[PDB]
Amino acid sequence: NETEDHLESLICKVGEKSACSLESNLEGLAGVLEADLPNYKSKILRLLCTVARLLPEKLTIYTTLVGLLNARNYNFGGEFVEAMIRQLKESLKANNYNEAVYLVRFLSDLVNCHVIAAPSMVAMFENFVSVTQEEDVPQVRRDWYVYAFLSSLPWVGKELYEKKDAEMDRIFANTESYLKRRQKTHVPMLQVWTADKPHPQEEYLDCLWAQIQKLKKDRWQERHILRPYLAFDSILCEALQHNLPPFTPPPHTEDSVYPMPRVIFRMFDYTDDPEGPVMPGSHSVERFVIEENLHCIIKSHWKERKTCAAQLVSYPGKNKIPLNYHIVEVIFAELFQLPAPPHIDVMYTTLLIELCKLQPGSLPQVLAQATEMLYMRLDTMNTTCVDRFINWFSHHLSNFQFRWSWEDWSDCLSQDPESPKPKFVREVLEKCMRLSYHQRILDIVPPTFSALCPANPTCIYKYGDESSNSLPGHSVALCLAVAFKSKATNDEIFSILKDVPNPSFNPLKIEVFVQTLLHLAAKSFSHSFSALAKFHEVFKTLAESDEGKLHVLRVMFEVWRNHPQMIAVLVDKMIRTQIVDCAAVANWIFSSELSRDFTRLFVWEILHSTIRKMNKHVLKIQKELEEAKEKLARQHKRRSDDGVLEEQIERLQEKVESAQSEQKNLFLVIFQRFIMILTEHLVRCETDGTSVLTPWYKNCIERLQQIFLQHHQIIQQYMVTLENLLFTAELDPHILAVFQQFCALQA
Amino acid sequence: GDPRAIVEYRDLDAPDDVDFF
Amino acid sequence: GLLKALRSDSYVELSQYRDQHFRGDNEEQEKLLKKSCTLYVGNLSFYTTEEQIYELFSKSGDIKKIIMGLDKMKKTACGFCFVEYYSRADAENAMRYINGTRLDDRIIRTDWDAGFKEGRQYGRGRSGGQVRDEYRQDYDAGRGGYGKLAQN
Ligand SMILES: CN1CN([C@@H]2O[C@H](COP(=O)(O)OP(=O)(O)OP(=O)(O)O)[C@@H](O)[C@H]2O)c2nc(N)[nH]c(=O)c21
Repeated sequence: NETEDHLESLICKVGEKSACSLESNLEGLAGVLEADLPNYKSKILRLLCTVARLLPEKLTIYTTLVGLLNARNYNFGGEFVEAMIRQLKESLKANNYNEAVYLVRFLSDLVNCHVIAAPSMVAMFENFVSVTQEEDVPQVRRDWYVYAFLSSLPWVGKELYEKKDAEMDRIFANTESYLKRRQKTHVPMLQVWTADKPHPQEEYLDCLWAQIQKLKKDRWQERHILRPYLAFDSILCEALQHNLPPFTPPPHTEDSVYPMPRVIFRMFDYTDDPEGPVMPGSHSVERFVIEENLHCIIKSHWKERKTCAAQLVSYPGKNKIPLNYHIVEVIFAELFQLPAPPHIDVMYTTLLIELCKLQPGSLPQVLAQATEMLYMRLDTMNTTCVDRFINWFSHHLSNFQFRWSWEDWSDCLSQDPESPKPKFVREVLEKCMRLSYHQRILDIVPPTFSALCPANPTCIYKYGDESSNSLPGHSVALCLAVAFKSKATNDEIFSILKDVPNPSFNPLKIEVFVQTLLHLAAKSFSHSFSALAKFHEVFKTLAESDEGKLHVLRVMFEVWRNHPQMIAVLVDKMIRTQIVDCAAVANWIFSSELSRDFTRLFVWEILHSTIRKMNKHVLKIQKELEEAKEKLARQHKRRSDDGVLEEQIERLQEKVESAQSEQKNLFLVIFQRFIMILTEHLVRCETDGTSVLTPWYKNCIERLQQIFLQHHQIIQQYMVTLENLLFTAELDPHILAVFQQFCALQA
Repeated sequence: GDPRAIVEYRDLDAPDDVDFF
Repeated sequence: GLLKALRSDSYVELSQYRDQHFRGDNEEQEKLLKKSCTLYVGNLSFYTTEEQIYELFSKSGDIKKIIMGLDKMKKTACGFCFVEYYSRADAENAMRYINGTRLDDRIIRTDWDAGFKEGRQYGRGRSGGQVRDEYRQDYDAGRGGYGKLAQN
């Protein structure tokens, strides 16, 4: 085992900063490798493949190394390329296309090292492009394949064009013939900003082809990619040439899944750094390679934030560039990209904090500049990206003792209170309060911003002493209050509630009970949990009907209407205790009581949390059934090799079926609600002849888009019913556009 | 000066609580 | 297979703290810790209400249950909490991203815990609060003030 880990340490150690020159390390390691080749053939093969698949940010470095070994051995090289091609085949069969891209890139840079003859690579690329000519195949395939080809170009384009420019030109003509007839319906659902200025958010393929065209016009003269093999001239030039076998991409299969299309996130510009190095242009291939390298570095060290920040700060390049802006832009692109970021958002905020720690002299200014820039473009940002921005900002400021120059944003005061900028400011203040106390928010926020600060989080007990005795149930409320101070049992409370004047459901009964209960347990979250759990059988008996569940939700909202966090946590606990099912918490968000608070964040956070709990419950029951089935099968085969369990399996099968049915019903109810509300709004606006684009409509439509983006993985199963019942042709085109975008997202 | 008194959970009787859902 | 450098996760590793009142040997405690889903959140202020903890640790994923750190006799917060998540992955994410992140201008210390039974929310300290609160000597407004030893 010492041999294997010694080899791994040797191979990995190349690339890191060291006193000796890079060429010396490569030559020395190559010498050690040839010194140990006859006994460690397969070991070094495995290590090289693994490093070709898990270290794209050193893709050049190892490629150079692989040439030196080839210069020392021909059989080694041939077996290495055979291995790599078989690994690529496996990767394409595993539906893991990212490593497929990395492999292709490696092969192309290996072609640069005089290992594989150019014509074979030309044939491989021709097959890739010809994949676009396949019939009745998803466009996300054709897409990925063209993307792999074009992304491989920035590394071996000079060589292939200078060797086979004729076939290259034919291939480019085919690529244009394909790209001119692509479908762009998915772009609006994926753009962070819908505005075309000052930085259009163009699709990744279009931008990549623009970079390729610019590079071609520049005679394939890049200025950023590192090419260590240039110094290794003689050695490599006296190396034999291998030929890759004819490659045929695996045929399309129903179970195959391809990466969904994405949109490049562009928000900076060279004019933003009048002092630093000239930032690469938005259509320069250097900016694509830089973004790709940063993405790989973040994906290779996403576990240790310290190491990730250290790697990002020390990113090497052929020519000096404004690496601070690139890092900030790529991090924000990961955070904001739809449907979901590569990793958990808190990872990105902590990574930014660590990066500021490493480079306090320059990075904080860049972060502040990006913050202001995002604020100034809030008028069109997607609501999902807005939510991510609000969360990030709040947490990130909380870290630095809520110290922002709010006066610089006084503009929100002048414009409409419901406009995106003032709404964002109010939500940020509310979240900041959620991490602090109301007095803190007041003290920090300028006086002129006081109209935006969230309301004080105080309980509103309708049955207070000042409250008039005329309202029914005041005596019952006092009796319940005394009982609560007297540690009364459930039967006592039942007796107390029996003498309530009904105007199997008594809305006044539930109102008085819930009101009193909540009021008494209104000094901390934990007391509220204890009261709900202890007296959860009174809720369960009184809220048998879904109407009762809705009434309990409404009363709970009335009690805590100056504190959204309490709403969220209390409905989370009620749902967990099966006090109210998720459907009831779905029909309560679309109710007329919350119309004034429909666009607030807490409502959508509550909705998302309920969906998440429902999904986790379904997955947990499915996993339990899977474990039971596996145990039954193992016992059966072991006994054979020598009915109660079958009954339990059947029961769990029926339970999982019912859980899936309730999940489906939840999603269907949510979408039906959205459809009804948006249809009514559009009809009213059309009759009034007013502008259809208002902040409320944008918020609602982008929330529907957010639901689709978050839970496409499950809605893929409901696609049929969704298309048959909710999103039909008769529906208004505005609403149907979201469903069409969702369908095109993976087709 | 934190302008909020500490909460008192004195009788937060938590007997047996599981998540039925 | 997979490079061992990438799989390194130094923020989700067991700490050097072993429970002193646990009913069993260290081995079963380690087994439980390797599969637990509960996080002990330390270095909190007395005044910190549980809504903000719920908000923050929900941001790191869904929360199943939260238990505030009550005093042995006063039944008031002592500056520690237990968060019981629904999945192991959420707890790991919270450790990698919530550990060290400020809260009320106070650094939050998150560590694995072997679960929660009755009697685990009252500080083992004979003064009622936390043992560290009885041994520390530095002033801290969020932690009441000088350590119990300083006063008496
Ligand atoms: C510091 N703590 C405290 N703690 C829990 O918090 C509750 C009260 O503990 P405490 O009053 O700080 O005493 P003790 O745990 O002995 O603290 P210490 O060992 O620091 O002296 C107990 O349930 C204890 O197990 C902890 N639980 C875990 N998992 N990790 C930890 O670091 C800590």
